[PDB]
Amino acid sequence: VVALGLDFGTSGARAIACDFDSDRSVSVSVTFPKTSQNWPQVWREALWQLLTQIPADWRSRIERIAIDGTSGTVLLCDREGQPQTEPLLYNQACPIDLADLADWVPADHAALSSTSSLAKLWFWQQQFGALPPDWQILAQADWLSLQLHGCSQQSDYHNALKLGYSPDRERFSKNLLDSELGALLPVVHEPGVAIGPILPAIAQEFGLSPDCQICAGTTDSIAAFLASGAHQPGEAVTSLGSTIVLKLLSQVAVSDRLTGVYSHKLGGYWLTGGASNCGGATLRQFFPDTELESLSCQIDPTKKSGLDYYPLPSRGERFPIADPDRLPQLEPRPENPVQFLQGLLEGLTQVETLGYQRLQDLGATPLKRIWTAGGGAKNAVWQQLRQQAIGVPIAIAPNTEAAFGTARLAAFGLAAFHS
Ligand SMILES: Nc1ncnc2c1ncn2[C@@H]1O[C@H](COP(=O)(O)OP(=O)(O)NP(=O)(O)O)[C@@H](O)[C@H]1O
Repeated sequence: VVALGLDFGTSGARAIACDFDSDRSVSVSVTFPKTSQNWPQVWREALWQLLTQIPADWRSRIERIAIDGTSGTVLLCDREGQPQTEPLLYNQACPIDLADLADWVPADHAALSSTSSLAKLWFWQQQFGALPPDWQILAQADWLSLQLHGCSQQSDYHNALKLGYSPDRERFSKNLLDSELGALLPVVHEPGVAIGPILPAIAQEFGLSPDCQICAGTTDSIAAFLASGAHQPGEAVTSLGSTIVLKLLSQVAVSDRLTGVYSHKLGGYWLTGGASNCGGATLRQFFPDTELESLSCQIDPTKKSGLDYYPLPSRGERFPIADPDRLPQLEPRPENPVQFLQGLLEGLTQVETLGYQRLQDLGATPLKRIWTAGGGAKNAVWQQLRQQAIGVPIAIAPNTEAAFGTARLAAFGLAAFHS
């Protein structure tokens, strides 16, 4: 099958069209502006740009399309999907009383945060006073796929989670549904399932098959996990970027209030994980990348540095163990920078080790292996430290592009995530 994955991320958008029987693909990109007074227009026009940059040869063969977008980026729209106010982005928080939400979701639900879609919907309820029942709240992914299939009030259970959806019982609460916010809530499908065929006009315009299907979308983080291809419980993806982000495939849902850990449903499985404040930014505080390569190649990982660092960039850890007063420990400082770097790397290694072990201690399926992404993935000394301390096979993820994970989502859905 020839499938299209569309990735709308934090700084840009990428389209990856894949023929999965000949292992062939084309990838195009668009970079977002630094500022805009009409972000919906930016996104939509980026969509048309991406479609346009895909060769006519491919567009005619594409049978399924899916879209991932940033989590917590929502739009308030009329019944035709026309934005009625500025979007609230993923990074923006809302000044409200999370106790106003407790009667709508279970205790410690992931939607109980000032940056969640539900908090933003409530914020809009307060700001507008009363929201017209024919209106709708749509995640970025939702709104963009709506541009293709014309079916309003449609979302997926990845995006809908922080809007107050409960993927364990697969529903919004009756309280929330019967509230004044209920009428703006979307119908929630599984990521990957066909919502409807592409619009006739859109198909004509862009030389797409009028029989092409638009699927339910997902978030860019989950899409990144999908890029790896991991589908057995116990498999994980570690992102060694500016911050270390762990994602672990589990047979069981796990969560933790104080560390903010939660789980998304993923087929018959669950994707859990957590994000540390430690990461590559700490490394950046002492070495540029070139120095990281040159010095890391001088490290022998089979000899302990003697150093026991907690490589926070600044004060306060969020995961594996919450502690808003945790200070960076980088003492004592050896005079050899090779040894200092080794100490830092051992520290970050301990962060990943503790993180995964903690996820398991909360009930998650025991770790089977690690696929690695992000800036530190290529560092084989760091990788060695990690395999020593964790004790599972570790490799570089076969693919890490969110658009590719989304193309896989379009082509195969979540079928692989079942026993
Ligand atoms: N050889 C290396 N070994 C270890 N860390 C490295 C190396 N090269 C770069 N880094 C770190 O990689 C970090 C950048 O990670 P990168 O993933 O590319 O960016 P990002 O901001 O995290 N965006 P994302 O890819 O979504 O996580 C920087 O802080 C670098 O210090």
